[PDB]
Amino acid sequence: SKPQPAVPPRPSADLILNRCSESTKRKLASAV
Amino acid sequence: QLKKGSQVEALFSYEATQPEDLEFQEGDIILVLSKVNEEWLEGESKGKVGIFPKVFVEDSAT
Repeated sequence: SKPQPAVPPRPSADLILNRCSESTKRKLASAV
Repeated sequence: QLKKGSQVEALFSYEATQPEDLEFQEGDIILVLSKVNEEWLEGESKGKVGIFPKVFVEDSAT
């Protein structure tokens, strides 16, 4: 039993769009 | 051919509420496609592309 880490505000879709595949980008594709 | 980004074993079952957020269970072998912002990275596991926070994957062997 372990208490997972309170997930933080995931990277700005854009930087993700800058460091991810077009696939994941489709999930965001919001940028800014 | 086939390309690869990186790898990082999981440790906690991350509750995925958003799309891009790649959901994974405790102790898992996800396919890290790349680094996304240090605190997160690209995650493609099971014909599905998303992302996850490295905090849930101290990694084991890249």
